Amino acid sequence: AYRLLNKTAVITGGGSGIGLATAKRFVAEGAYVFIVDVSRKELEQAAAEIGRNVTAVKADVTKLEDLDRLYAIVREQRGSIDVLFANSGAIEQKTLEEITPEHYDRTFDVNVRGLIFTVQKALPLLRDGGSVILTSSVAGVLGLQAHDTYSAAKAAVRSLARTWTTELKGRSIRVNAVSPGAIDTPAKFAAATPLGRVGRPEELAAAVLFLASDDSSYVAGIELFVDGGLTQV
Amino acid sequence: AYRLLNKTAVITGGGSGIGLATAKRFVAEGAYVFIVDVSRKELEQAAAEIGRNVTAVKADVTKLEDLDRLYAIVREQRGSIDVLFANSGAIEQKTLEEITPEHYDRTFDVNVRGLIFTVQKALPLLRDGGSVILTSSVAGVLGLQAHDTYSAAKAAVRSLARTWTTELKGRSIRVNAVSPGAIDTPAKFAAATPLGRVGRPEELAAAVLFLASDDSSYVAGIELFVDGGLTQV
Amino acid sequence: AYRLLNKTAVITGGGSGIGLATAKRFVAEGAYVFIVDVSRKELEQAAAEIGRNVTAVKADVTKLEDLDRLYAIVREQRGSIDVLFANSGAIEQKTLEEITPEHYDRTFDVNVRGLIFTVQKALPLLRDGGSVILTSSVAGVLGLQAHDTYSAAKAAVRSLARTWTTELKGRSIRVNAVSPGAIDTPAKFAAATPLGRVGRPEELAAAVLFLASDDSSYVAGIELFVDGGLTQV
Amino acid sequence: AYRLLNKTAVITGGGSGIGLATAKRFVAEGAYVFIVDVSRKELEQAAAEIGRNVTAVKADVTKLEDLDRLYAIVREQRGSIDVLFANSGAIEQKTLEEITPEHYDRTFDVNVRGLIFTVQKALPLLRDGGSVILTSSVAGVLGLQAHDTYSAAKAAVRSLARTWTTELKGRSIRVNAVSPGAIDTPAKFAAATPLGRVGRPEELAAAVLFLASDDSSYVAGIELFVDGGLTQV
Repeated sequence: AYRLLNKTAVITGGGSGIGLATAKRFVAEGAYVFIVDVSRKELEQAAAEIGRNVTAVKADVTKLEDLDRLYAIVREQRGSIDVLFANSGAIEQKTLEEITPEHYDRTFDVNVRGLIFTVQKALPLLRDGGSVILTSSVAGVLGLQAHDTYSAAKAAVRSLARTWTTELKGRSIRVNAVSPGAIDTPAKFAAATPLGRVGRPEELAAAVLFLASDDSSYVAGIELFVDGGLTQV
Repeated sequence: AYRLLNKTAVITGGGSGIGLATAKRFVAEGAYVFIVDVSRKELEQAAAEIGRNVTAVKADVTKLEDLDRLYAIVREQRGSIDVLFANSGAIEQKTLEEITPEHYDRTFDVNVRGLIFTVQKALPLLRDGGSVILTSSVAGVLGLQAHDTYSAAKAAVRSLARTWTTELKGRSIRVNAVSPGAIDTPAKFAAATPLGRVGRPEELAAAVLFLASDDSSYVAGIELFVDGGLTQV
Repeated sequence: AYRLLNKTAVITGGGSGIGLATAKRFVAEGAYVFIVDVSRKELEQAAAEIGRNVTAVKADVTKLEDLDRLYAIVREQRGSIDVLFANSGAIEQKTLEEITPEHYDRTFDVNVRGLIFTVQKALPLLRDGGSVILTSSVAGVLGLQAHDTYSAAKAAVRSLARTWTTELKGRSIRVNAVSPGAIDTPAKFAAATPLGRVGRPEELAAAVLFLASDDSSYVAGIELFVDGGLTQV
Repeated sequence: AYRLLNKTAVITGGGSGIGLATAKRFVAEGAYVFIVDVSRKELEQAAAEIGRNVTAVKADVTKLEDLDRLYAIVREQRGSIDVLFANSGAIEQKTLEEITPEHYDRTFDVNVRGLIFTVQKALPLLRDGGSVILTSSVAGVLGLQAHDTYSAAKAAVRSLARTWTTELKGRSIRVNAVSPGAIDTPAKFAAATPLGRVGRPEELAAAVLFLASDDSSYVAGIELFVDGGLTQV
């Protein structure tokens, strides 16, 4: 009944949207969860909503020193990590001719750099046999107007799942990417989507649970699309 | 606790290997299971192993009339299908120059023709919101010596999950393909596999469970690789 | 200037459309061409059009004996084959529920069976270092309404490039798939195509030329989409 | 006879390797080539090797002002660009745990940042109906030990081809990625490569030529693997 019973999870971008829904589903599956996000208020809100088996950590994942502090706290409170959901994502729309150094640095900092160090700094705490879920996107295999740097960064995220799969294999740590389509997070995607609707954060959390749990024990390096068929037809 | 509580599942190739493994896991999850295979004896053994909530049906899914009789039995005992796992596979190893018309016919009849019809005739029993999983293979994306027809036919399988995704969306039926790598069924594959081992049939069953269950509610038209990272790296 | 000077090419579906367009280009690049097709009239028109270095052979390539006759003619006139463009293809729209045994058989015969035996029976004639191009389709990676068997069969054709690449590597023979989008042969595809138009048969011929010629000597096993962007964005 | 007769090509990384191979082949095909790179010595040597119809321009394509300056020179000397080969590439091997912020910044600046601004700044000179080729890599779809950032950056590159295809379709500018496998540039990869050898730089230049020429006029948004079958089987 409790597919994650007594496992320790760390979830970044855990103050809202898909991170928050995964946190809630994880606690329901018997996990202890760390939610990590930038906004104090949102973390307090999110933790109260989760209500049990949860520590909230204020951290900007793009800042290395913030990650060291995160992982000291994790070390102190629970001692190790069974599941890491390295969830990050910020989309700013700009076409090629509109891109600035600035737009670029911010897109890649948040979507790639901070993901890379999130996972790097977590290695000393990851148990052998553990599971890492990277958030990529449908955008990482599409050519969408004005999504130049976002799509490119999320294709970078999916690649990291293959490299890490090779690198961490000696510790039996699985690394997989989840690639959400349109998720209803606080229409064109809905139009071309076979299931005919945006997905719910609940549905994305369920897909990450699979990747998190022993049910995906032979599943490694994959890109799991959770996009109601958007990219598959 | 029970992730297919009271759903009715149909599994073809249900008398052994991943079909049997899936049926045991499905019953564990509170589903009622129809196992379907060619051998009365194997089916009797299989049913005893599963032990409850199972009907065994002798059908050669490459024969249209056998599928008629299958679905009539399913219809009289349970009235509709929630999960159809259309699981077939016959592999015979011939290189291009060794291919006979009989080898071609048998390989495609069991892997493609029989699957098509299996799914066509399940249509009138399948519930709206139901889930259909097809058994593809990592061979469907690899260039493997002497696997000419089997690999070709398994790609045909993965393609059908796309077309069916588009054709059944009007009914909310999700169609997805599972692509197993090496599975231990009663070393070279294992050597190139990042998890470093063959998978257990129960690990394949678990991945089919995900597709079968509400956790995959926003997943449609995918190829789910269950191959320890073989095709991913 | 003459990219295929003194090369012997065999082209199936040679009497119209992409097959004829490829023959014409292959002739203008200095090749000696066999066009193979079922209709005498079309072949005579085609040979007249091509105008030089061409033998037209009336063969149904789904028939093993028509292939034996074809290749005895190839062997006696030109000896061995530098380039085989095993271009097959026919489509009939039927949804899953409309699928008949006749429909499936006819689709798989034309699109897969004949293609396997075409390439099988060319083996003793293929020069070492020669090039085999298969016609697949964008359909082999899409979920198109009512394209069930045509798409499934084209995916199979793409898979044969991979396996054949492994099997004939000893003889340095490259096998690659070409996947056309919409080609103009005497809107909806054109609507979703970035280039905003259907392809000319001449453009597909140019892509096949590339696989045919030395320019692609390091390219093997691939699926070259020629669809003005259809499957890529 | 001359496939780029009087076309203006801009090639970055043009002082060595596949850049230089491509410049040479392009001049053979009657183009006027600008070779762009960091080292004056290397540029001078490469310009003498090519021999005719070439300007060498010293530039760090990671610097916006060096690019403004490149395009001023191109604008003055030739007025417009028909073919842009945005070829960039630096690899340094580091495993995840070895990654420094500096290792990360260098890989992405060169392989991605530089690439974006290269094409962005080419836009006012690019003729309508022009052709843009981006160098990706087989690394972009593999999990190779210690290739974390390079493979990731190369997957970003492939994505950009998709996004640009959509952004630029209004001008009929085609954008495609070439993904080299192992290339002999001044055994492990040969081992898993169906062709059984490394690719020659001339062979990569031929493939880029295809993308640059009118033969690929209906080809957009693709990843063209030129890797002897490495990623295809």
